[PDB]
Amino acid sequence: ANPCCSNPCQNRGECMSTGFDQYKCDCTRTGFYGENCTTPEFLTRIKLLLKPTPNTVWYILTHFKGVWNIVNNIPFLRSLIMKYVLTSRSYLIDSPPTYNVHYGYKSWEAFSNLSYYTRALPPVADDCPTPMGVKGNKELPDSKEVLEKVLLRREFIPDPQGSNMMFAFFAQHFTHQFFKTDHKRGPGFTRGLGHGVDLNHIYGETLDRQHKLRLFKDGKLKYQVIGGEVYPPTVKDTQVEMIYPPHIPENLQFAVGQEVFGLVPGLMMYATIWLREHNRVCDILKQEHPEWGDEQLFQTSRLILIGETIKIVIEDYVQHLSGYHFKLKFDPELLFNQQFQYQNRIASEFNTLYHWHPLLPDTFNIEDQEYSFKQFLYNNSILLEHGLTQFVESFTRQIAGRVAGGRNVPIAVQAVAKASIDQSREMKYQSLNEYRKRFSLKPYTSFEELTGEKEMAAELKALYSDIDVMELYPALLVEKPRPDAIFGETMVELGAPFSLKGLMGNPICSPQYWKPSTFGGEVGFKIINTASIQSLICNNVKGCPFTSFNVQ
Amino acid sequence: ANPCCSNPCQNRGECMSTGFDQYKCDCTRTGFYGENCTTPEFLTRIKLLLKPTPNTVWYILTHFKGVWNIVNNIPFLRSLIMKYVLTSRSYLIDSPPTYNVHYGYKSWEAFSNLSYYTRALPPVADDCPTPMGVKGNKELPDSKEVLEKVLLRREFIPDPQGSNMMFAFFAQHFTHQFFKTDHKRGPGFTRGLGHGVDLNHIYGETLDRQHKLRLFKDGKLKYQVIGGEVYPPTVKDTQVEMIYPPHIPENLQFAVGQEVFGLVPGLMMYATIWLREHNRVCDILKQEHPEWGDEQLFQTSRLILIGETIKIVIEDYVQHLSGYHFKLKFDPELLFNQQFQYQNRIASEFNTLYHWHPLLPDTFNIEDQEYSFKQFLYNNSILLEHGLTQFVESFTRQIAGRVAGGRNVPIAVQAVAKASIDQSREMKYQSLNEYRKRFSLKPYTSFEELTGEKEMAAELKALYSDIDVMELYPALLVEKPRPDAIFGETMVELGAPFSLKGLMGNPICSPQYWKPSTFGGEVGFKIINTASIQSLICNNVKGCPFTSFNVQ
Ligand SMILES: *[C@@H]1O[C@H](CO)[C@@H](O[C@@H]2O[C@H](CO)[C@@H](O)[C@H](O)[C@H]2NC(C)=O)[C@H](O)[C@H]1NC(C)=O
Ligand SMILES: *[C@@H]1O[C@H](CO)[C@@H](O[C@@H]2O[C@H](CO)[C@@H](O)[C@H](O)[C@H]2NC(C)=O)[C@H](O)[C@H]1NC(C)=O
Ligand SMILES: Cc1ccc(Nc2c(F)cccc2Cl)c(CC(=O)O)c1
Ligand SMILES: Cc1ccc(Nc2c(F)cccc2Cl)c(CC(=O)O)c1
Ligand SMILES: *[C@@H]1O[C@H](CO)[C@@H](O)[C@H](O)[C@H]1NC(C)=O
Ligand SMILES: *[C@@H]1O[C@H](CO)[C@@H](O)[C@H](O)[C@H]1NC(C)=O
Ligand SMILES: *[C@@H]1O[C@H](CO)[C@@H](O)[C@H](O)[C@H]1NC(C)=O
Ligand SMILES: *[C@@H]1O[C@H](CO)[C@@H](O)[C@H](O)[C@H]1NC(C)=O
Repeated sequence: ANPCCSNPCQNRGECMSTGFDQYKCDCTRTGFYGENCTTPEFLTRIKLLLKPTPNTVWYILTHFKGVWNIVNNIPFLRSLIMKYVLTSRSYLIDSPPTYNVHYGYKSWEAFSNLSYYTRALPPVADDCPTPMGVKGNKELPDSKEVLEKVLLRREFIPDPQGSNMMFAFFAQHFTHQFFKTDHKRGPGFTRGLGHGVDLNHIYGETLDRQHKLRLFKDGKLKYQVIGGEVYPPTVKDTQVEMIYPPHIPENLQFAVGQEVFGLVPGLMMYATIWLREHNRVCDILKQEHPEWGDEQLFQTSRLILIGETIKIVIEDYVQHLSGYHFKLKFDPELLFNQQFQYQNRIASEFNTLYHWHPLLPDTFNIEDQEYSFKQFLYNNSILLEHGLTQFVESFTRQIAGRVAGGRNVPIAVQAVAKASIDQSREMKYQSLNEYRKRFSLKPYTSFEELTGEKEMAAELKALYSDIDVMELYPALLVEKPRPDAIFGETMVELGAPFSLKGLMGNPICSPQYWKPSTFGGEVGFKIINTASIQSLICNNVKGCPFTSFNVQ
Repeated sequence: ANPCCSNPCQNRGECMSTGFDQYKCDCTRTGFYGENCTTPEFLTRIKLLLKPTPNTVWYILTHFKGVWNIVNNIPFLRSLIMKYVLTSRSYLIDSPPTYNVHYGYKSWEAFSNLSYYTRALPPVADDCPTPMGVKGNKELPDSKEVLEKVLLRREFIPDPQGSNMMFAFFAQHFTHQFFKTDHKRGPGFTRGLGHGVDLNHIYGETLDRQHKLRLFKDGKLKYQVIGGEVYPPTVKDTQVEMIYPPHIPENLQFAVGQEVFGLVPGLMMYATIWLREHNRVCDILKQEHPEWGDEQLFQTSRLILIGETIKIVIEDYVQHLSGYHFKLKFDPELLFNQQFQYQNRIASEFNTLYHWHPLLPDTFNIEDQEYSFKQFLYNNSILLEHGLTQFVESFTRQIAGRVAGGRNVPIAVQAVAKASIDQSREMKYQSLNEYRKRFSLKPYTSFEELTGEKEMAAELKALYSDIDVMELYPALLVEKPRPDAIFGETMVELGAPFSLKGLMGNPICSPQYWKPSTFGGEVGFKIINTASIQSLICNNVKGCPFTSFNVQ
């Protein structure tokens, strides 16, 4: 019924109904005009020829390594390029946010209600004839069939980029502070009202939860010592609610910021490391400020660990998966002379892109042991058995699975991979090509172009019939990977804008926050600016084991 | 004890303790250096000579009326000047926000907790020897003595700018959507979690309250017809909670967005006007969009009334009290090529500046009646008796009191004016001169310089002894007024940055929102851009009575 169901407006134009069977496109500041905003203005036509393809920019950044060696050592030039990286990506994000799962039009409810994930593209109207709008059949192909044919893992396909389990669990740990779906309300809702990197997975979402976790001495968080090693406190000691099976002994019920981090020892490993990092920073700040109280020591340490997290994510984590030879740089000053909104709203699609199920291995290999999913889940006894040192060394060695390329989703999490499909449909997501156009990508003309091969493409064509009906999430996992890369084009070109906007949109990156006094002086400021995944492990894990996000 | 108690850092430098009796100033991006950030850099020294005094800029804007007549009709030039107005003011505001009543240092608690008013200046630390830091005596002068000597009204002093009661009640009505002190928590807390112009005083703060107020037909709000006139619904009919004395008849207990607007008929008058405006806009939008449902009609009308509100505040309301001959302009496009944060956090100080107690008259003169405070309070029967038309005509005629100049606080509200003083001390406000310096003003060197006279100045000197101890709030009401103006310099130079930042910081002023489709097309967009305090009254009040923010 809705005349906008066909998504007629192009180039980020906005569609509005002007009757029961008529519409109008708002071409304001899109650079285009005409009925569907497809006729480019003069300046627009120029940029279309100048601006390079994303597979060209990716090529430049991931090749000419000898040239980048020169550029990386020229601070002026390095800053110039990183500046362009930050600005060009964040331009794709609406800020302040617009739509959510319940509003395909702008409204104060959509803006003000922080319980929603926001949406980069509006939901398909409920009164639309087809799930994608007007194209396709009355119902999308069976999600179980999509899963089994092109998603489920036959043989384990390792990541050619060499991403290890330190990378895998970091991603899971890091993103679970702003991906906290409120399953009581629905998949389009979140419990992470900070909508960013606030480290609530360490300190707790609520003030009540934070105080139960705090020692209230020297700004530190509560902890316990087991075998001479520092571990998180227990549920019994702090009364913070955690998610554990009833058969789990209460001395193994560790209490941390995020309630689900008891799920896997890999998450509990990072929770422990970050816990130690907080208290380490407390000691350092106390050395500098003996006149400071517990409260200021805590708050300043939290701001410092936020800085470290963003530092590490940009210069280690993102640096790895991007495959760039350009040396990425966390420098908030790069945006001080730029137009930039220091705010963020977590997008539903960003959460969907981050469903990296194929990343998981078939077994979790710690030391000489090889644990199954059943043995690994909710089993912190494994962590106490081997220790953090053995955990880091083992996870540094074990490679992770390739995400793009198809058929690499471990069958142990098939219900989870199917939920992504189902829930994406439940949230009325628009098609793959709609999202590609939204982020300046050309639509795929065939399933073969999408997969880069023949077999899976044929399988998908039997299911979806039309390429313009192809869903976003399963397309990410079967997409033709970039040359020896872990991802396809869609994953990176869509995800980077959400990521960098979330990282740089943090208030500590703003000019009034980004100064030594915010972090207790130059000493605390230096902790942020010299942070790395290696130094994080070195300072907090016994023996200072070598670590990295790739296998050696 | 705290080495920062003397507020040693100048030019918005930040003070940090480096020991029990030592400090360090963070001079980052202040334009100054040295121990106290008092030594100007070269570029800074230039601007100091170039940049004009606020009492000179005010002079230019409020004089040379013949010249402004030419400028106002040159769209390029008018836009250029309004641009500078918006940018130069908003630069004084920290955005994202920093301090609150409980944090004199930056912290994630201070940033993330929206229940706090933010603070333009940090509170004086609790372990400071004197209430202002180090200067003055152990305790500030008795607030009752300050009140009775230089604040309380002897003879009614009318506003020379001709501000009427339409202005007074507009101010009270308008500001009570973001000044909603949570008295359960303390004076530094707020219930207005939107921290801006969201019109929650019309639509309710919570979703539960909004749905009780809505008709769920044609996007409209519930209403009742009394004597052929449209008035708000009752508490009994809608079950929304309002604040009323137990003796108030339930047919007179009107239910509106703000729970306190039953307090005075002046507020209920505006609540009724805006209620009618929402339903009027619903009719217009329904005419254009018969295919729209109740929800979209409601949401779009709300965004439109938000636009009208900002439009009226800038071009009628602010236009009046500013005294400018320059024609102010609400144009979000003026900031599209500028650096600006589309966000806002309501400052405690802005609330304190807005305690315009001297504005109130001695009686509320409606038609041929003259009501006392006792008769006027909680008496909506007055509103039904005379009607909206008579209210508008009467309030347009009745002049309001001068705010600056001293001794004009009506004794009927002395308990409220005393509370303003006491709560300011409770929230540990810094001195008047500290806040003047914060907003680029020179400190007052004497009480005579502050008041511009002799008698009140002597009174204050006996109470405060030192000018550097003089409090902010009572200083506003006794300050030497600008020539034939309602305010002194401090009130305007401090308030204008808070005001304009809140208005333009609204998400509908952002480039992604500021387009016709957001407001249902050009017809709705036109409503915002042609809104005025007169058109608001003309469209919604029978007879289209003349109205204005000044007496005729
Ligand atoms: C914002 O800060 C206020 C003040 O600290 C918090 O209110 C306190 O909440 C605790 C519960 O954890 C109560 O025991 C205190 O009595 C409250 N104090 C006051 C003054 O009300 C509030 O919880 C914080 N809000 C958020 C969202 O964290
Ligand atoms: C944000 O939106 C959600 C969804 O509309 C609101 O949750 C609803 O709240 C009402 C109460 O007013 C309940 O009757 C519904 O069952 C809730 N729905 C869901 C899906 O949870 C929520 O209240 C909104 N948040 C705010 C702060 O207004
Ligand atoms: C779904 C997704 C997409 C891209 C990235 N990172 C990334 C990338 F893979 C290439 C260039 C820049 C960035 Cl920020 C990430 C990881 C991250 O930035 O948090 C996730
Ligand atoms: C305490 C206070 C100070 C200044 C103003 N308005 C105002 C003014 F009085 C002069 C110049 C610009 C502006 Cl925005 C106002 C009114 C307002 O904008 O809400 C209140
Ligand atoms: C705009 O799009 C509609 C539907 O997508 C199409 O039928 C029409 O031809 C288009 N108009 C143009 C391209 O001018
Ligand atoms: C948990 O891990 C330990 C190894 O430390 C193993 O012995 C035990 O069987 C595991 N528990 C389950 C339920 O698999
Ligand atoms: C800085 O301020 C302190 C206290 O206000 C003062 O004692 C000191 O002399 C100042 N230092 C300067 C102005 O260099
Ligand atoms: C309320 O106003 C009416 C006039 O409409 C007046 O007669 C009455 O006395 C007032 N009520 C009180 C309690 O003063």
